[PDB]
Amino acid sequence: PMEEEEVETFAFQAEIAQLMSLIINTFYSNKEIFLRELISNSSDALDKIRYETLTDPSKLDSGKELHINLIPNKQDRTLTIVDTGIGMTKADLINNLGTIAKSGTKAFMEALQAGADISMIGQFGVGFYSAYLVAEKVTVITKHNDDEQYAWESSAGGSFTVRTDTGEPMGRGTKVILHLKEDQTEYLEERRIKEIVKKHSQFIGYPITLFVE
Repeated sequence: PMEEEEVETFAFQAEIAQLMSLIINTFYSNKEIFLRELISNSSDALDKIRYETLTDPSKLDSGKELHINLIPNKQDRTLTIVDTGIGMTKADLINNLGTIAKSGTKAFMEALQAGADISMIGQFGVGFYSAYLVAEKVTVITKHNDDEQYAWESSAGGSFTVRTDTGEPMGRGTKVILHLKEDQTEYLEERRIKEIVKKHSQFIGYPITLFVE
């Protein structure tokens, strides 16, 4: 019958767009750290739902398992990071992922100019953008107990779109889908992924499972 679907296109905050251009158009050596950042974000989100459930157990109606799943897809060339954390509401997505200024962006771009390793990105509260070190496009599927499921997305270039997600329902949590650049396919390999996790994300307070096709 043909369905209609609303979309809204936003502009990244000025310094955030510059950061993205920087990340994307400059060569960096320690790119493997992008995974550490996404996993850290998931651990934070899982902590939030866990603590919230202490006072309100019905918050787990949407799922009780608290875990992280890594899903490499060699056909698609996508690396998906899924967590059953607190998730993001529409407002969270828009405010947290692009629209509101971050206080560490400036100091961080300054540091990279001077030669800092991108691994430093964590400290500055702008770690999510490290995803652009290996990905040309990033999709964020998210579901929060207080809102419907939403899909965030951008190939950078200064804007990102947000829409209600009519795709496969998640229950609760966040799914980061990385559409990897052609020269970054090593991150689809199970040996490589396990190497990075062992090296940088060993002390995660929740189980991580790697699903290999």
